[PDB]
Parts: sequence; structure tokens; C-alpha cells
Amino acid sequence: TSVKPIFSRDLNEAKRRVRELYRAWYREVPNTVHLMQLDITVKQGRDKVREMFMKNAHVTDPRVVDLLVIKGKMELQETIKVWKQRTHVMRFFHETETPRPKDFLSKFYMGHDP
Amino acid sequence: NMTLNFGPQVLRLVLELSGEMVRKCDPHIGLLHRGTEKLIEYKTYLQALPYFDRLDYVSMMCNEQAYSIAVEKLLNIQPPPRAQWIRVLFGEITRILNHIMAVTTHALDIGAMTPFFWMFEEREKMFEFYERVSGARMHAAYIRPGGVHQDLPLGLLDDIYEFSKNFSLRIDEVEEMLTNNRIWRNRTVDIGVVTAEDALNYGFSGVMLRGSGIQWDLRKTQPYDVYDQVEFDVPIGSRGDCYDRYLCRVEEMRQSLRIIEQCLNKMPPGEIKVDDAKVSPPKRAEMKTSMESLIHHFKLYTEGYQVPPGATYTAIEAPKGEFGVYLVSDGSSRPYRCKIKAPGFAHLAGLDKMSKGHMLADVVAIIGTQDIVFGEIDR
Amino acid sequence: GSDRSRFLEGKRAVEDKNIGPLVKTIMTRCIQCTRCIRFASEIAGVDDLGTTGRGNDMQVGTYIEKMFMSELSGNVIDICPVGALTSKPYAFTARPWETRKTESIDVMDAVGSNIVVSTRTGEVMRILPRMHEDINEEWISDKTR
Amino acid sequence: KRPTVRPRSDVTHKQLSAFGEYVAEILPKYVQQVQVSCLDELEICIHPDGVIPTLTFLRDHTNAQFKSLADLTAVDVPTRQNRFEIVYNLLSLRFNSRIRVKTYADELTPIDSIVSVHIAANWYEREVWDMFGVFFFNHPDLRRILTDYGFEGHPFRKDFPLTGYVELRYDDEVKRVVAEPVELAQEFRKFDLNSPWEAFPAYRQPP
Amino acid sequence: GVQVSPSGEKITHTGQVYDEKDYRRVRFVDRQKEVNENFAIDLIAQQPVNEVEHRIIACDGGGGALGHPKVYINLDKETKTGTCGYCGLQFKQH
Amino acid sequence: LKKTTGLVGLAVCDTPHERLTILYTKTLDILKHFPKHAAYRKYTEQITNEKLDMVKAEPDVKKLEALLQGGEVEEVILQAEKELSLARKMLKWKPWEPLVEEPPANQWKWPI
Amino acid sequence: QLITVDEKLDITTLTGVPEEHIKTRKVRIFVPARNNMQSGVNNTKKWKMEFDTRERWENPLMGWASTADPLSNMVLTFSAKEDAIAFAEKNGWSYDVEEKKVPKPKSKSYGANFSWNKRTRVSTK
Amino acid sequence: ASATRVIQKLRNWASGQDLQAKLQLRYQEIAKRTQPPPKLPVGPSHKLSNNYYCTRDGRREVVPPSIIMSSQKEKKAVTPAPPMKRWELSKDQPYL
Amino acid sequence: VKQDMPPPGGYGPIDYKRNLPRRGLSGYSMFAVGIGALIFGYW
Amino acid sequence: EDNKQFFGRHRWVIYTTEMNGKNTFWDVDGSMVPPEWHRWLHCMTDDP
Amino acid sequence: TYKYVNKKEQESEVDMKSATDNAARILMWTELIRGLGMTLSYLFREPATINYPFEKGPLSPRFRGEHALRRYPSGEERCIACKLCEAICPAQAITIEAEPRADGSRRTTRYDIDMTKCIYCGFCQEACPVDAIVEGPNFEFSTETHEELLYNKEKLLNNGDKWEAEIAANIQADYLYR
Ligand code: SF4
Ligand code: SF4
Ligand code: SF4
Ligand SMILES: [Zn+2]
Repeated sequence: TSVKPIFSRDLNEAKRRVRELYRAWYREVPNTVHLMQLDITVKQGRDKVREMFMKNAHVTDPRVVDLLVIKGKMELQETIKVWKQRTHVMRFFHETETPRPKDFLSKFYMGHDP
Repeated sequence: NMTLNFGPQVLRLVLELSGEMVRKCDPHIGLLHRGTEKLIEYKTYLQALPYFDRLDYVSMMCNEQAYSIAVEKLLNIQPPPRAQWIRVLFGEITRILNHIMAVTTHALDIGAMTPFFWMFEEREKMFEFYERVSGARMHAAYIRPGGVHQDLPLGLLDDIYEFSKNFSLRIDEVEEMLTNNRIWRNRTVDIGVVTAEDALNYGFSGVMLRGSGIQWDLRKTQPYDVYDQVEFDVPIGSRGDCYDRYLCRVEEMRQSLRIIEQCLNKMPPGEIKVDDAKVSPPKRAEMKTSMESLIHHFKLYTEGYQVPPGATYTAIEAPKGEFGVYLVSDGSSRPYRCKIKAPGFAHLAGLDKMSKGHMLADVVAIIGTQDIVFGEIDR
Repeated sequence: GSDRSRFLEGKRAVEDKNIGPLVKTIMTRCIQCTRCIRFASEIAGVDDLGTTGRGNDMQVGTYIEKMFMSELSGNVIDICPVGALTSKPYAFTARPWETRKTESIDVMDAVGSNIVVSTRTGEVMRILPRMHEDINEEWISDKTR
Repeated sequence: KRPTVRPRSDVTHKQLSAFGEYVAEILPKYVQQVQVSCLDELEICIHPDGVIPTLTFLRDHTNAQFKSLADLTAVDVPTRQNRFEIVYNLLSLRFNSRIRVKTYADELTPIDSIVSVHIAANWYEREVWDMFGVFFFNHPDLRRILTDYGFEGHPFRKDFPLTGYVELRYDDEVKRVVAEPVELAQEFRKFDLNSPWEAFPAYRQPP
Repeated sequence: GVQVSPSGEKITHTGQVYDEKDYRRVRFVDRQKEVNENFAIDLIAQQPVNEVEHRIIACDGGGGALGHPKVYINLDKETKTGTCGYCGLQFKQH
Repeated sequence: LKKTTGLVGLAVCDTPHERLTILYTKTLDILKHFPKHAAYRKYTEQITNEKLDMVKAEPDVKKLEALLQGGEVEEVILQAEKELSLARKMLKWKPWEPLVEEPPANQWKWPI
Repeated sequence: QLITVDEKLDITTLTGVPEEHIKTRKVRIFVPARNNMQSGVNNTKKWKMEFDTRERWENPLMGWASTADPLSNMVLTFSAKEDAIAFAEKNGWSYDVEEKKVPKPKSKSYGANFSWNKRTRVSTK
Repeated sequence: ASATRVIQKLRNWASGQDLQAKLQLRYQEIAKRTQPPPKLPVGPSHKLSNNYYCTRDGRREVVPPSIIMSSQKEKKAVTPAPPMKRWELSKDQPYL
Repeated sequence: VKQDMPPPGGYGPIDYKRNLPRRGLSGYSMFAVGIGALIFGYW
Repeated sequence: EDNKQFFGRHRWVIYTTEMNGKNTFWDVDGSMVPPEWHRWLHCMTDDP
Repeated sequence: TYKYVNKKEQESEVDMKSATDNAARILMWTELIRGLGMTLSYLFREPATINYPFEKGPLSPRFRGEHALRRYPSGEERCIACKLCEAICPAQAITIEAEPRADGSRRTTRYDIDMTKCIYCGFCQEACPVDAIVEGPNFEFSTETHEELLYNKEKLLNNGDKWEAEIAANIQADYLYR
């Protein structure tokens, strides 16, 4: 309830910053897959971007939103001022991982997870 | 602006250049982080020392000593005189080792590679001593809380004397090559020039201070050991350049022998580990005959010796500076946090200011002065 | 206690007894606390254990090679603070600190004896009672343990 | 006197207590829980809304001259709302002394920085933000320094385990150096060591 | 001394054997299985049974130091011997 | 007389005691702005009064320094300027006021 | 300045753990009962958070015990059930409690052992 | 040392110093190995009386801190401790 | 009986010192020598 | 042995041509030193 | 007792003689020639080098290298599964699994080490109350694979039955000090 804010006061200002950040990533990705000689498509990159955004959509707190924004901005700095490399950036796609079977029977036949 | 990377030839730098001179130097630390302060909390107070040897790997014993002193300030005890003296002795030997490595790696990264090969023989001699005493070359577990592990074999003191009889001539024979060579004078002079207020602020320590006129030595002040007994004159410089720093290191190399002479000629007889068998393990003969000593052996070596809830911040004059330890403890053998403080950290924080306006091949000399070691830094 | 012994003299020892295929008896360790004696003479109504002698020569254990087997024989282990009355199966297999003591119950009977199950590198090594002041009250059965 | 015990003097436990009363009556605000340890050290707990005032005071006021920030540190205790404990270990030369400042903080409760005063913190704060999760305002450059440039989490906390979540390896199938989930070979043995029998009857806590 | 199993594998001193159906015995192919030939059990059985008069006797393990801590044994049980846990030796009463 | 100090970033100040009177008078003239029930005033007032008495009682720096027992004259001047700025800042802050907001209970409780 | 938000806190995002290791992990908040072997009571003072266990198999090479989960050996301390619950529901896990099993008080009228009419009369000494 | 007089003279003229007196190598200027079995001392704590631990507990003389200005529980200008006594030069080689 | 590796009543004195020697000759000497050789060459 | 040289070089060893069914005229390790001599060779003692 | 480096006792002079020496040292390179002379000196000296396989460096009985379990003179082992080595090994390297022995005695069935983790410290031979395990002198056991270094009970027993002709003397010399 009665608490202290961070960088903002409401979901709406949080979201305006979030939209600025989306613009940044969208306008950036090409430079990445053109500098670091990647393989994936710009469209696939933008899909990953919007997915990493949508997967935090159960949020309410402006403080949480703002911390996530800060971390995203740090990562964007890291990327555009090229420090992350092919590996650092493709570490997202789980490209060497069998999609965790959500089929209850799959889990049954394979392991012990409930 | 030709911004580029720079590595070996660990030291990952990103230079923001302008033509041939520099505009900024951003280091990229973290290439040697492991999890020291995330492991210790899952361990006792007697299988942690190795971490403090591996930290600032050159000396290792002016670090084991810091850990021991912190644990002792917590446990409200003291070690015995023979232990304190031995510990001063090896502290000075490590001052020598670290000064040697800094000097010679400086001169090597520059290109002069003969003194390196020369002094490494004497370094091998010091390692022979570490072997005769501890058992292994470098990463000895010798110095421990509650005192020390084993006494000194009956063939060491003579060797130490015979080595000190000649280290001075070797130092002079290297000075003949360097401390007057116009080439070195021009590689170092007016480089890394620093002012006292900014040094203090940035948090510099030890040599990076007393090469700028300041008078700060945590052995004259905040005396943690018998260092109040023996004489040792502190050197300082007035200009604040890599040359003055080099000369400080050499003069400390010499005053360290001025210390060792007295350590030898006054080392008393006695014990090594304080006879409080709840803290330091006992001798094996008693461990085998008596019983209570065996119980304490068992406990010490399964559950480290309990420690009361406290907190401290110690400090040492390691070759570089304020090697500090913030050791928090609950009423348990497994501690709660062991924050190291290694000067390389602030030295890097001040690199971006000592390298504003100087050329590309002076960053190396700056780093040589700073005696950058990365084990202590990454943590 | 203290940090050393002022005993430059000789010690004593005592014969060991066979008491059952469960309770390994060493008896040069009994400090003579009498926990076993009282526990037996009160809980298990056995009335076979007792002390035989006076002075250091004292011992604790039946005067003959009788067997102290009972549905509750198997708690003198947890009660004897020392390793005189050890458990033969568990013995020589492991030590406590290595273990990851999980917590569970018994099924051998319909009582509900709270239990501590000790693990080791992914395997069971021993079972212990767990204090529930109502159901099992720090005592459990030979069978379940 | 006894050989195996340091001397518990009076000079320090008195001087530093006087200085504690001094700072307390000067800053009845931005202060709480001053204390002196049984081993000649001073700790000063303060609200995070007074950090820079306290530090400026201790750096400038002649009688303190606490110039050199010998260390900045964090600690994590999860049994409270404000779980992080930020620590500054400071040193003064003229008066040849040290001091310890503490201030509580919490994830989702950032802190005011001191870079304007002690430039050493410019990097300790980066460390803190990387490892624990505590944030600092008015800081020019704040980025992962120690860990990887893609690492995610906050390890030096007490929940992020020792081994970590991911391992690395090369997989010729793609020629890169990929990160997969942790499937160790040996398990991290955790030895139960805490012995019951109470040794310190002075630091006890009744029900 | 060592014995052998159907499949030729040198039984260890503690009954470890890889049965015919186990795939973990490829590492041996083109290689060997390290084992010690001197079995402690036989090497202690061979040893003579010590004899004494003082019913109680103190054992250390050889050297004054360098052996197992001083353990004191009783020997009044004339039915059989008295062993020492650490060293395995066994005494008898006269 | 002299040629330098012994540090780096300093100067051979040839006008001592005057900058000192200036700075101390200015400190006190700012303190005038402080409520008398502020300990900062109540203390630094007398501190600077005694420093002024000392500079007026010792005209030669080579003794004024060892008498003040602080650093060297230039360090003293620097520290006085710093105290001046500290005052100008504590004037905008209201520290002498009472406490801001007490903490929870189980915060400074170590052990835990 | 301040805010009026009566929402329950959750920082599962900043934490940095995946869905699997956050959801399927049942947390247990208990007090470690005494090791009956001992008689010590400086363990039954805290409130400990542990996780459910998981696969713990044997390596084929030598025989060690491995694990797929890192958290198995993550034991956390607390001084109060309310604070432990706050931390648990904050990190988002699914907590289950084991309430306090406390001993009873008793009247040890020693002299009763040497009684006349009662049955407590022991036959030993 | 096995080397020649003329070469000694030459290397010495080159360096400037003497070397046969402060060689680095080791020609029997050490302590023989195979040293004799030694016997060791003990501390002042291996007595038989007046050694009660309660006297020298060590890690129980500790006592928790002494709080001041908690939240619930004229004068002079003071400092945290006296100032630093200024240092002096040395009697041996203060300059360089 | 007790033997724990102490030293005798005293060891010798060590050189914690700089023996960096003063070697060479005078500038007038060196220069005039070089120039005399130069002149012989020219003649 | 030659006790007129400096340290580490005052002892030395000439290996064996063939050692346990093998041709070690060129091939030469440092593990072919049996222990009861190894100890002295490494300067641990002074009596063979 | 502080000092002063890189500073003249007072202001210098402008003597033509001093300027002459300065000019000479700036032209003809006296100091550089002195450095060359020093290098010549060390050239004409004896080198500290040694032939490794035929000459091996010095040491002391307290070395710490390859490991070795041990035995009594009566053939019997010394380990009894007291597990101190496991509970003190800073690296958690060791792995033990004990059992009874058909003859009734107490002994092991698994005493495995990972010499990739063993930092070669000494704590195990400090704790072992029976001197069973003794980190030994052998430092030549480099290999070509990462499975010749996960030693086990039998490899340790072989190393003991091999090197016991040296560890006996080493310890017989070293034990008194400890
Ligand atoms: S419980 Fe154990 S110690 Fe107590 S009398 Fe019985 S055997 Fe002896
Ligand atoms: S030497 Fe140290 S690290 Fe190696 S096994 Fe022994 S105790 Fe462990
Ligand atoms: S310390 Fe020695 S006796 Fe004990 S388990 Fe380890 S090797 Fe065996
Ligand atoms: Zn025996």
C-alpha cells in the first residue's frame, strides 16, 4: 500500500518507457545480425523480442516494470556497443534443448517430473 | 573513433582512441570470477584459507595472515611470539616476491626481459624455503588461525641468512641496468601522475599513495603484529610518477631485509599454535594417547571451531595496500559473508583518470605500476 | 569441558556381551548412566537388565548370555548417548553429517509414528524416531526401524 | 596477565563512544542504532534517506576527516522485510581510525549513491547491482561487470544456489559454445555441522 | 590371492564383478583392470596370535607413535581371543 | 625558506593567516544562519574560534602547523573550504530536525 | 509521492529462474526436530525452508550420485514463520508448512520412585 | 668458482662489484640435510594445576556490543581518537 | 634437550644498503680524447 | 655424485637402455627412478 | 621513520663541470654501456640450468603430490572409515562408502578421489589419526586422459605398496615437528 516509487508512478509511464525500449530493440536487431555474422532472420529476432516482452504480461507493479526496463536497457547497451557475441546472443533460443514435453504421458514415459 | 579491444600478448580493455593518443580506457572485468564469496559461506573457517592463498596469488601469505588476524579478532585470542615472528618473516618474503614480479613484469611487457630471468633464481630459492617449511611450493596452508601449523625445521635460518647476504647485490645489479637508463626514465617519467586528494578519494592504497608524498603505512599505523618492535623506514616520493613508484618498490625490497635481519637475530624459542585445543588442533602424540585432545581433534576436523556472532574489518600492508576482510559470523562454524577488499579494484577505478591524455603504449606502464593481479580483483 | 587430560595413568576395559542380533554391545564405553536400565524396567517391563558390581569394576548387562529381544528393543540405541549399544545393520555404513535427514512416517502399523529418514548419496541408510508428544513420543518399533 | 587473550582496553571503547554520542546529537535525524563492538570498532546504522548527508559530514567535518572509503559491501538476511544491509567501511588518517556505516535496503527499494563524494563507489555499486539486485540512482554507468554479458539472476544472494542453473559446452553441430541446464556428475554434498549444545550463553535469545 | 569369474574378470578384494550382461565393461577392452594381489584378510589371518599374562593389554599398532591410538583390551574371556579394532591383531591370555 | 610542500596538487602558498582569517570569519558568518539548538553550530563555532586564536597567537607557519597539529597549512585551508561547503549544504538539508521514519523491529538484531 | 497499491508482491521475473524450477517446486517450511541420539535443543529454534527432493541417480562410470536440480541442497534459515511465508509467497513458490511440535511439561517427583502404595516403585538403584 | 682468475677479473671489472664473495649459486654454504631427530617444547598451558579453563576461556570473555542512541532504548568538540603523530626522517639514508 | 631451531647469540650484519658505485672519468677527459683521435684521423 | 658442483647438479643418473621389455635408449622418462633412490636423488636426504 | 626518494638534498648548481658531465652522459651513453657490461658479466658466469630427466630439483620430506594409502607392517590396511578426510577436504573431492568386513572388522568398500579437484593441501594427512593416507612426493603422473586421474582404492593401494619404501623414512623424519 503506502510505499515509495521508483522512476515512475503508474503502469502508464512505465509503459511509455517500455514502448521506447521496444522501438530501440526493433530498430537495432538488423545491426546485430549484420555485424555479428549470424544466421537467423530479422523476423525471427523480432519474434523473440516480442515474446520476451509478452512473457512478463502478468505484471502490475510499476517498480517491477521499471527494474525490468533498466535491465533491458543495460542489455541493449551491451549489444549495440558490441560486447555480447554470437554465443552471448544466441544463448536465448535454447537451440540445443529438446522442448520440455508438456504431454503428461511424455513426462511419464521419460522421467519423474509431475 | 577507432575504438578497439586489447588483450594479452585477462586484461580485456576497450580503448576509445583519438588518432594516436587516448580518450578513454574502459576495462571489462570478470574474466577471472569464480565464486569465492559464494563458496565460503558453504564451508568452515579451516577449509577456506586456500581461497585466501589463491587470492592475490603472488604473495598468498600476507593474505592467509589477514584471514588469521580477522578470525583471531573474532575469537578474542592471540597467537604466541614465535608464531608472530615467523609470520612477519614470511610476510616480508612475500613483499619481496610481489615487488620482484611487479618490477620484472613491468620491464618485460616493456621489452627488457633479462632481470626477469635473473631474479627468478632467487625466487626459486624462496620457493625452496616454502617447501622446506610448508610442503608445497607456493600455495602453502602454513599460516592458520590460532597460530601456525608446524615449527621450523633445523636447516632454514642458515639458508635465509645466506640468501639475504646476496639479494642486495642482485638488487644493485638490476638497478645498474634500470634506475639510471634514460630509456626507462623516459618510458616512466611524467606517466601516471596523480594528486593526493584524488588518490584518497578514488580509494588508492599503499604505494599509489606514498608515491604521492602521503605518509600512510598500516604497519607503522594500525600495527597488527610485532611490527611495532622492529625498525623499518618507509619510502615516499614527491612527484608521483611510475619512476617514483618503482623506486618505492625497490626501497621496500631493501627495508624488508633490514627487517629480516632483526627477525632472525631475535627469534625466540617457544610454541607455534596457541595451546587452546578448542581452536587449534593438538600434537599427534597427545592426540593418540589422551582422549579429550582426540575429541577436540575430531570436532575441529569435522565441525570447524565455533565462532561467536561478530563482525570486523581488518587490514594489511600487502605489497599493494589495504587488503581488507569484512567477515560476518553467526554463532556457527559456517560463516555468513566474507567480503574481500583488494586494491586492484580502485586502481582500475582510477586508471580512466591516470590515462587521460597519454599515448597508447603508456597504459602498459600504468598497469605495471598498479601491479594488477586479477585473482584478488574478480573475487 | 576442558582442553586436555591430566591423566598420565592406565585405563580399564571390560568384556563385551552378546545381547541380540540387533544391538551391538561394546561395554568399555558405558559411563554408567542407567538410562537403559530404567527404560527397560519401566517401559518394556523386561526386568532382566541391571548392574553387577561395585567400583570401577562395575558393569551393565545381564549376568548371563540372555537375549534382550522385544518389540521395543531398538530404542536403547537412540537413548544411550554413547556408541556402546549401536545398531548392527547401520553400523560401519555411514556417519550423520553426510546425511540429508528427510521426514516421513511409518506404515508397518496404523499408528502414525513420525520418522526421520536419513539419506546418503541418494540412498537410505537409517531410520530414526521423530518427536510427536501424542502418538509415538520419541519411541518407535523394532519393525519400522 | 594471560598469554592467550588480547587486552580489552578502555581508551578506544571510550573515545569512539564519545564520538558516537557526538554524531548522534548532531544528526538526531538520519541515524539510529549507533554501537561500539567489544573489539574496538564503531557501527552506525542510518536510514537510506540520509546517506549522502552522513558521508559528506564524515568526509568534511574536521573532527572526522573520514576520507578514504576503504570498502563498500552488501549483506543479505532474508528473515526481514528490508533484507539487504549495505555497508561502508571508512578510514581517516589524521585521527588514524576506521568506522562502519550501515543502511538497510530491499529489492524494490533503491538507494541514493555517493559517487559525487567518494568516486570509489562508481564500481562497488556496479558490483552490487550485478550480484545482489540493489539499485542506485544518479549513477552514470551501471552494467554487469563481473558476470557474463548475458547472465541473468542475482547470485550472491542466499537463494541463487552455488552451482548455478546453467553450464556451458561446445556442440560441433553448430560450432558455437552454448549454455544448457545443469546436469552435474557429482552432487554438492551438504554436511550438517551445526551442533546443538549451546556454547555462547550470552548471545542467547529467549522465546 | 586373486580369483576369477567365468568371464575372466579379476574379482576385487570386495566382490566387485561385472556380470556377462553389463555394458560397463568396455573400458577394460584393450586395457586392464587394476587390482591389488595382497588381501588384507589373509595377511592378517596369517599373523600369529599374541600371548600375554596381564589380563588387560594396551595396543598401539607398532611404533610408539605412528600407530593407532592406545586402546586397552580385556582378555578374561578364555573362550576365544581378543582383537584390536584398528590393527586387527589379536591377543590371548596366559 | 621553502621550495615546495611534499605532496602533489598543492602550492607554495605565500599568503597564510589571511586566507585563514577569511575562511574562518566566513564560516562563522554562515553559522549565524543556524538555530542555536543545532549541534553543528554549537560545536564548529568553538572549533573555528580556537583555530583563529591559534593563528593569531602563532605568526610563523613552521610552528602554527605543528601547533594546530593537523595537516600542513594547505591541507588545513582545503579542509576549511570543505567545511564551508558542508555548512552551505547542511543549511539546505534539515538534519538537526528529528528522525525521519523509524525502522521495523527485527532489523538491527544480530544474530538472527 | 507515495503510492496506494494493495497488490501482493511478486519478483519471479527479476529472480532469474525458469518456469519449471519455479512452479513444480513444492517448498516446505518446518523446524528441524532434534536428533534423538543427542539431547540438544539449539536446533529447534529456527524455521527452515527446504525444497522437495528430485531425481538422484548413480553415475555409470564410477558410481557417484548426480542431480539434475541445483536447489536440492538449498536450505534457508528464518526466525519467524510469518517472515518465511512472506519470502516464499514473494518468490512465488508453493509453500507447505509443518507446525511446531513442542514438548510438554512434567512433574518429576523423584521421591515417588521410593513410594509405598503406588506402582511407580522401581526395583532398581 | 671453478672458473678462471682472468675471467673473475674481467666480469668484476665489467660489473663493478665483487662476485666470488656474494655468488648466487650454492657450494656447500648450506645446512646439511639428514638433520637429527629433534625434541620440541610446549606452551604454558601444559601444567597440571591452576589451569582451569574458566580463567582463560578466550572465546567467552566476549560480550555483545554496548548500543547507543537506539530508536527506543556544555560540551567539547571531540574526535574518534587522538590525531596522528607526525613522522621524522631516518638516521641512515633519508635522501634516496 | 629442547631443540626447536633457534640461532646462536648473534648473526652477522646484512647489507640493506646501496653499494651502487661511482665509476668512470671526467667529461673534459672523454671529450678531449675523442677529439684528439678525430684530429689524428683527419691528419 | 660430484660434490664440487652447485646445488641440484651435484647428483645425477644414467638410465638403462631397456627397462621391462622396452627399448629406452632414446625414449626416457623421469619415472624410471625407483623410490629408495628417488628420495636421495631429489635432495631429500644424504645417505643412499 | 619515513624517507625521501627521487629528490635532491637541495637545489642544484649550474656549474660548467656538471653541465659537461650531463652532456657527456647524454652523448656517449655511459650508463647504457655500463648495462652492456653487466650483461657481459652475467654472460661469463655459470648458468643455474639443469638436465631434468638426469638431474632433479631439490625438495623436502614434506612434499605433497601423488596420493598413497598405507598399511601396517602386518599387511593390514590403516583406513577404518573415519571420514575426516571427506569432511575436511575443502573441495569435497573424496567419496567414501564403508561397510563391515566378513572377519568382523571395520573397513571400506569405496575410497575414491578426483585428482582434478584435489588442490594438494595436506588436510587429509593431517586429520587421518592413523597416518593411513599420505600425500606423497611423486609429481610425475601426468597422463593423456581425464580418467587416469579419478583414482580409487586399488590404485591408492598400489601406490602405497610401491612408494612405501620412501614414505616411511619421510614421515620418520617429519612426524616430530608435527
Ligand atoms: S544407556 Fe548406555 S551409558 Fe547409560 S547405562 Fe545403559 S549402556 Fe551405560
Ligand atoms: S590433499 Fe587436501 S584437497 Fe587433496 S584430498 Fe587431501 S584434504 Fe582433499
Ligand atoms: S582420515 Fe584416514 S582413516 Fe579416516 S577415512 Fe580418511 S583415509 Fe580413512
Ligand atoms: Zn592394535
